[PDB]
Amino acid sequence: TDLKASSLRALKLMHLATDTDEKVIALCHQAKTPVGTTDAIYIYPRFIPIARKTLKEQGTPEIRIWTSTNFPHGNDDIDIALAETRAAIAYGADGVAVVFPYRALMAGNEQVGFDLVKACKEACAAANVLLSVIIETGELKDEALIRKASEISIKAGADHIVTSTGKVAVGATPESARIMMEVIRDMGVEKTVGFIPAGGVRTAEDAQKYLAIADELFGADWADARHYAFGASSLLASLLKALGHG
Repeated sequence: TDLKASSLRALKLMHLATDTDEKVIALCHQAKTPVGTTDAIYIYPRFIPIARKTLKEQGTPEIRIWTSTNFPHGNDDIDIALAETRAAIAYGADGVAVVFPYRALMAGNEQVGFDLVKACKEACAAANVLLSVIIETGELKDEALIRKASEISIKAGADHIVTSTGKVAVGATPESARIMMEVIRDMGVEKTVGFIPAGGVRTAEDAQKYLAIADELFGADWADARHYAFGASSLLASLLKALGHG
């Protein structure tokens, strides 16, 4: 089916998320699936060194390790976000998702959002570490605030843009996803900027819906390079079930 094909694609692009050392170890094992390797795991900074060991010893050092900083609050203190990103880096992260200061933007502060992302991009770039920016669409709400946060994050050097922390009641929607990818399209940056719909993606069918918008806007070669699934091990179990496993 279409649902089988898209569940396999989603799984290969998946950032598997989840709290203890043993829970993270079990995450790593899940990430090595019967149909292949998820793209990444997503975990709190302190768990990075044990996750690295585990992925290497199960024979999958190609699985990437993502984490977040300025998280989930998106405060506007650049000193703190920056120290936190340096820490994540020293722990061994392959990518750092920073939370955009979306509240400062909603209050009228566009400069702070630029300067924060740009400071965290510098640190990351200096260590060959990818930077995502979580804008928190559930909280911004307005189409024009979503465009604006997306656009500021791109100009400041975001490698990917991400809907949601998953720590507010509202995560990704199809319209949210649509808006942020249109920013990527309109600015001309699809070759260097990808996209993650995050928060409340539960089922194989939810994941197919997001994939379809990416295929629609940029085509299936873009989406296989740069459109990441995001969810917990319930989302993964469901993609596996769609493929006839478990």
